[PDB]
Amino acid sequence: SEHQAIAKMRTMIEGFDDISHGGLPIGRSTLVSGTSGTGKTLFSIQFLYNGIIEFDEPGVFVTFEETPQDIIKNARSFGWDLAKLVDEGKLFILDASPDLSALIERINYAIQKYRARRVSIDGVTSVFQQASSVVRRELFRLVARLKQIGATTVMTTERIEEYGPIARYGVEEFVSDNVVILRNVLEGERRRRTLEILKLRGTSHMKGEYPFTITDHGINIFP
Amino acid sequence: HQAIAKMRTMIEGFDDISHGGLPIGRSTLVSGTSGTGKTLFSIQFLYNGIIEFDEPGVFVTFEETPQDIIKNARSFGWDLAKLVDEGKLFILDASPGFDLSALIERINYAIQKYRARRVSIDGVTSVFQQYDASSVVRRELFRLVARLKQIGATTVMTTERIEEYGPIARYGVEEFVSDNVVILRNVLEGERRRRTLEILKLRGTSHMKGEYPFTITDHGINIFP
Amino acid sequence: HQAIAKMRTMIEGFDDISHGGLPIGRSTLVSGTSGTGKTLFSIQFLYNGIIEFDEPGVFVTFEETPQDIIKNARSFGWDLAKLVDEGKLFILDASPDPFDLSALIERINYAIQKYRARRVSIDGVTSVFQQASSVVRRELFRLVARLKQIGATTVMTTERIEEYGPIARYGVEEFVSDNVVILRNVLEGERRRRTLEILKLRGTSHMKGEYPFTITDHGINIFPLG
Amino acid sequence: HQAIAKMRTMIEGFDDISHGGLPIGRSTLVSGTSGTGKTLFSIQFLYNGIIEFDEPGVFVTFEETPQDIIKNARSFGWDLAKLVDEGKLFILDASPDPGFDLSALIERINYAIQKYRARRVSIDGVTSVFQQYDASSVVRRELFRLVARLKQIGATTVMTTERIEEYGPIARYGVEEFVSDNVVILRNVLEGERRRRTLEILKLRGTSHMKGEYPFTITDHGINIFP
Amino acid sequence: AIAKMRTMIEGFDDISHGGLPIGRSTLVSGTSGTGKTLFSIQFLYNGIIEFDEPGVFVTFEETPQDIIKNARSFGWDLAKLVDEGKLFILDASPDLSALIERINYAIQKYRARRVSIDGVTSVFQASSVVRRELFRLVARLKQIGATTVMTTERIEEYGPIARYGVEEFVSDNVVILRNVLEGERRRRTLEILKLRGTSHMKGEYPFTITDHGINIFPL
Amino acid sequence: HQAIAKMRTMIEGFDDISHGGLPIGRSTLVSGTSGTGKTLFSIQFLYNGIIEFDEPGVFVTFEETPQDIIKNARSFGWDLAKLVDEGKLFILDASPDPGFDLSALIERINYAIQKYRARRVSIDGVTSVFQQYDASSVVRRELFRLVARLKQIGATTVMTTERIEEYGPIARYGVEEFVSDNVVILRNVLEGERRRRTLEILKLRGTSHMKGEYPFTITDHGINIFPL
Ligand SMILES: Nc1ncnc2c1ncn2[C@@H]1O[C@H](COP(=O)(O)OP(=O)(O)OP(O)(O)=S)[C@@H](O)[C@H]1O
Ligand SMILES: Nc1ncnc2c1ncn2[C@@H]1O[C@H](COP(=O)(O)OP(=O)(O)OP(O)(O)=S)[C@@H](O)[C@H]1O
Ligand SMILES: Nc1ncnc2c1ncn2[C@@H]1O[C@H](COP(=O)(O)OP(=O)(O)OP(O)(O)=S)[C@@H](O)[C@H]1O
Ligand SMILES: Nc1ncnc2c1ncn2[C@@H]1O[C@H](COP(=O)(O)OP(=O)(O)OP(O)(O)=S)[C@@H](O)[C@H]1O
Ligand SMILES: Nc1ncnc2c1ncn2[C@@H]1O[C@H](COP(=O)(O)OP(=O)(O)OP(O)(O)=S)[C@@H](O)[C@H]1O
Ligand SMILES: Nc1ncnc2c1ncn2[C@@H]1O[C@H](COP(=O)(O)OP(=O)(O)OP(O)(O)=S)[C@@H](O)[C@H]1O
Ligand SMILES: [Cl-]
Ligand SMILES: [Cl-]
Ligand SMILES: [Cl-]
Ligand SMILES: [Cl-]
Ligand SMILES: [Cl-]
Ligand SMILES: [Cl-]
Ligand SMILES: [Mg+2]
Ligand SMILES: [Mg+2]
Ligand SMILES: [Mg+2]
Ligand SMILES: [Mg+2]
Ligand SMILES: [Mg+2]
Ligand SMILES: [Mg+2]
Repeated sequence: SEHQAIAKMRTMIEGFDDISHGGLPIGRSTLVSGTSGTGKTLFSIQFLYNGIIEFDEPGVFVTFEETPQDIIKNARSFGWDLAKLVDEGKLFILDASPDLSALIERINYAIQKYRARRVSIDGVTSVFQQASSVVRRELFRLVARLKQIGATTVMTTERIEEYGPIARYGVEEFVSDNVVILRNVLEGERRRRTLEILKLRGTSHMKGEYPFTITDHGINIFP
Repeated sequence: HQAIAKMRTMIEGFDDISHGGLPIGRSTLVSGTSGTGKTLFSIQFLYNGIIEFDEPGVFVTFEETPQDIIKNARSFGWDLAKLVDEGKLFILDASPGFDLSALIERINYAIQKYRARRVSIDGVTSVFQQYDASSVVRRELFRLVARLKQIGATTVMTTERIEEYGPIARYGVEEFVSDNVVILRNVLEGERRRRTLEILKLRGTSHMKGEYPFTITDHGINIFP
Repeated sequence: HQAIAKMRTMIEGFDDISHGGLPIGRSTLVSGTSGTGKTLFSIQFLYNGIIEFDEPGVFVTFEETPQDIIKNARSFGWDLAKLVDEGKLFILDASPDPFDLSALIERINYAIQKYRARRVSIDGVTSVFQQASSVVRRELFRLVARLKQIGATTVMTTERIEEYGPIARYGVEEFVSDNVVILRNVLEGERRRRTLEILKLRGTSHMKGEYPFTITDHGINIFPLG
Repeated sequence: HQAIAKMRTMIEGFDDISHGGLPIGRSTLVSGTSGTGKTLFSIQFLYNGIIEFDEPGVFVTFEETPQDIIKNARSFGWDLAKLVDEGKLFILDASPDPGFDLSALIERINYAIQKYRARRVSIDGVTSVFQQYDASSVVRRELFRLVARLKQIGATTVMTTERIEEYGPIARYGVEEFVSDNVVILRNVLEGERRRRTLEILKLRGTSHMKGEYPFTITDHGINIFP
Repeated sequence: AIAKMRTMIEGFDDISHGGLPIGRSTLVSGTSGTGKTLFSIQFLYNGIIEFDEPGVFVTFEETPQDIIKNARSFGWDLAKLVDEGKLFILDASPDLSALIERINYAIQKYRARRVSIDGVTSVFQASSVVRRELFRLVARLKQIGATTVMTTERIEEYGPIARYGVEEFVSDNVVILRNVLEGERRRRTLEILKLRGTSHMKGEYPFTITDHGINIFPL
Repeated sequence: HQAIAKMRTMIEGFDDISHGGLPIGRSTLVSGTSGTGKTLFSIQFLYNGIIEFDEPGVFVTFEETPQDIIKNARSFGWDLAKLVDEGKLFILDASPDPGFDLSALIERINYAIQKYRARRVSIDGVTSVFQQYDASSVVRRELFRLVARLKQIGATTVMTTERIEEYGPIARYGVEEFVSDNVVILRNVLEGERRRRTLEILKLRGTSHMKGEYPFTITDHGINIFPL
């Protein structure tokens, strides 16, 4: 539908652009939260990968724990050659894994250098465990700075319960424009993966949980 | 004199539930989890005052920028920038302990300058979170409510909560120092979401009880029979 | 020399449940979540005492202003300003400008002597308590004992955050009080149901469990169970 | 098979549930939420001792005044003031006038026990003093030494404690039951808007007792327990 | 393959497939009045009466006098055994290593093979400290070659095995005594949660406490 | 190269559930409440490596003494003493003298690895030194460094940790699963008055696996898992 207020870019992730009514809001950050092994990193990568392959939009991936080499190695599970894209200057993996102000400028520099339209930030809450009010302000500053740059950003966060707080510090969903929840629910000894778009400021979207699978082709969502 | 009188919100179904609207000269707490429609409720309250009654409004925002408020309001067919240019709406940027005492006098300037009868305060929780102490939150919120009452503004103020059926708000005190409490819920059941609105209390006047289903549409909040 | 006597509240249904009303000379805790009717109960207690028995009352407010108290009471067709003007009611403002327990108690005593009040309602003492469970326990204990010396029959409101959880905020209030009333506002299947319970009345009898009630244009009405 | 001796409470039903009454020369913890009948159990225990057996009793109170104890007991037609005048009952007042010392309190209790030649003791409100210790470890050791001292005097003691949940911890600090020889739990269970009073003997060291909850009522005659 | 010693507690040796592993520590955890002390006592008493294996009982809160008096209700004369030198009740009711040394001395002096440690949880006021202290105690008893029953407390029937959430991880063997409320009735059950290096029956088995001690029915 | 390759555990049913075994050169976290079979899984991993593929193994123990490990494995008919005597299995006692330095341990581990030419490593009881810290942030960082150091040596590692609830957090500090590449959960669930053991592979980074819980028993031949 054209009659929505916020311009969106397509993830080209199957089923997600339907649920989000067109993709992710351009120039804004989308929180992607979930328990362990829910597919947060995969979503973040597939966002960048599809952007490059489909639209030749350069991407910057910021990682806080997983090494660039593990990211590249793990992506081969889906037939994606990220090293080749890194070689072409179409993908840049920014290694922030051994101050958030200095980091923001590193990202800013990479975005300008590589002319990136899409940004994924994976594992930023590992920097918080280092108070909810402090988390809230720092995230708020990061989101605002990314917006001023004009980046369209996916940022992952962690949660420890399938049905409970959106993320660890109970403030993350409130300073984000957009919130996506990945679940991996255990019921009667079986797991089922779901994705929910909890909110998208300024636009409609499908509500509730929608089933998805992770396969050799990445994330497949069925709305 | 009379029992407290009410101001019509013109939000479909709400004036029915509230038996006339929001109590005049007082603040109404509107609490909910993330993306429940709190900002929308606050905006629609002001927007309807301007369009339907030519009552000017002041919107106070703590985190969301004025430009984003305006842009997001276009989703509901509302041209806030036009209202700002006509001087019928003023958006006060409260983004950066935080001095709520200094803030309220800036709000007063705007109220007097634009002759506002309706005020919406969105995101005061972000300030309360610095406090991170129930006793301080209670005291500061009490003073804020008291100062607003002195001005005579009819006010909607939003707050956050983290559970659909737990505490009214974050610090377990907000509902006790508010005259009026509205709870917006976004309940997940069987993988589907169901939005509801409840008027928990209105001091000194009557209202319908329990939860009432609503949806958010291209025309804003729509509360069902 | 004999069993504790009771003072009638004239609150529709309560004197039945309480088997005569509130125990004379003692304080009754009325606890509830937000908007359960705690202030209304406290006010109706004084209002009925004035109107039915010509017993003067003192209302102590810690947050809500006297003006608001009066304004909100007009919802029930009650003219509190009149009762204040006639010297039958005093609203004692202990609320802060937009804590000394001893100073407050002497003000209450002064007011009780000045207006010859037999009934007292204290609304919002919780707000000063939040400024340690055992500090709260000791302060509350002292307030109760002091009111007892004066001979006041007192309604005292407190807050709770769950319908089926602790009686009040600090887990000690009910153990210090002689009498405990719980107001509930239970949400079940998107519908709210108000109930009143007399949990405890020291040295006397009372009906048990929850009894449904409503708040109407003329105050609290309590009905038979179920 | 040498049995632990017991003394009868004469509280209707209880001596059946306890198989003879309360273990002699030991302390029995009586825990419950608000208005569960803890003080009533404490008083009825002393009152029956005096009336039925001519055994003097000492009631130790920490919050409720002797005058209120006496006043409230008239609800059941008991004249405690008369018993105090006869020296059959002594209400020891430890209530505050508007870190306390145990050793002072116990020597008071000890003196009162010796003076009135009391065989039964009820201690009511000791939780109030364990509440700004407000530390489980501290409460445990202080309560332990209190029990040990009472045992030396040879007093058979009922001591009340508080709990804030019907089916949660035995008492406030999760330690009180572990340092008591005997534990009784009074419950006031709310189910479907109705209340149900129950008494349970959770444990009696070294002796037998009936298990689980038994319904009781409080009437003009005090506590009446049913099977 | 692992040698076990018989508790001779009715039904228990069946549940443990032959008794408690010799030279190992067994945690016996439960809420108040679940039969922890009774289990500890029977373990030593049976070892003495039937196998002439001396025992040491270590008590932290309950006095030796009360332990003796309470055991008498089961017809067990512990005073005779302590006077015969077959049993030693170590009053640890006045520094864990000072305790350890006293235990060791008693074991050596009385040539004890069974040890019951009852109420060690009262020593603690930090889970890491508790874990470290308990591990040292267990390790030392193992080096001595003692077979040990060690009681601990819990506050809920279903939840943490013991108070500090570490006790079950430092013990070789874990036994849980439950006293579960089912519609106003109590039901006693015993469960062996783990026995390192050997098999055992799984889950809960009902028992009663009678004039002859613990009576477990594994059927 | 391509997708991450896997090393066969030869544990009955597990290689089916993991679609080929444990990811080579990486650590797999194995979490469970008390007596769930974590040490057994760790031992059986090394034992099968030695017997089936002649791949030497190193077992790092933080609590159980080496002799207890050997003695406890005898109920499964595994002669671990012989394997130690042959130099095929090295048990590394990492218990502190009856707070901890990871880099010192990695050296001892690395040395043992080179010396015994070990393909497989099991680390059992590292949670005990994590409690010394009692801070999720500290635990998270320390574990992260352990995983990275182990990766640098190229060891395929089983790493046990603890939890106190069958259906609560994966491990103690709520961070362990997030810095691990691979996560296995052993459960021991009450069914009426009976117990039911289950194994779940929660995640394996960069590769596939079966989902949910699968029942297993512990017998005289160790762990036997039942898919289908
Ligand atoms: N080829 C594949 N086929 C099927 N499932 C796969 C495949 N490759 C990976 N997966 C799944 O994808 C998961 C990894 O997803 P991730 O995106 O790394 O999750 P994550 O939320 O980032 O978890 P973390 O970062 O480790 S907490 C694995 O646990 C597998 O379940
Ligand atoms: N045109 C529309 N049609 C339907 N739903 C819409 C439309 N526009 C917005 N929404 C919904 O409105 C939500 C946002 O409403 P808000 O009032 O901003 O909620 P909120 O409680 O203020 O959330 P915060 O401040 O981000 S925590 C979005 O998440 C959408 O679900
Ligand atoms: N005329 C009326 N008819 C029906 N209900 C009314 C009327 N006037 C007020 N009420 C109700 O009474 C409630 C207020 O009762 P209060 O006694 O003020 O409760 P409260 O427990 O003191 O709440 P606090 O102090 O604000 S937390 C309102 O929320 C209404 O639901
Ligand atoms: N004559 C009576 N008939 C029936 N019930 C009575 C009578 N007298 C008192 N009661 C009940 O007994 C209760 C008081 O029992 P108590 O022994 O004081 O309880 P409690 O556990 O000591 O409460 P505390 O100390 O205030 S927390 C009252 O709440 C009544 O429900
Ligand atoms: N002769 C007996 N006949 C029947 N049951 C008995 C007998 N003696 C004791 N009991 C029961 O056994 C319980 C005491 O068992 P213990 O082993 O002392 O419990 P415990 O777990 O050690 O509790 P603690 O140490 O007080 S927390 C009593 O509460 C009775 O229920
Ligand atoms: N021969 C056997 N037959 C059946 N079950 C056995 C046998 N040998 C051991 N077991 C079981 O294996 C369990 C021990 O498994 P472990 O791997 O040691 O568990 P664990 O998770 O390491 O527990 P910890 O470290 O003590 S908390 C015992 O509790 C028994 O239930
Ligand atoms: Cl999947
Ligand atoms: Cl909607
Ligand atoms: Cl009503
Ligand atoms: Cl009753
Ligand atoms: Cl039994
Ligand atoms: Cl098994
Ligand atoms: Mg990831
Ligand atoms: Mg908003
Ligand atoms: Mg009120
Ligand atoms: Mg009492
Ligand atoms: Mg014991
Ligand atoms: Mg192990």
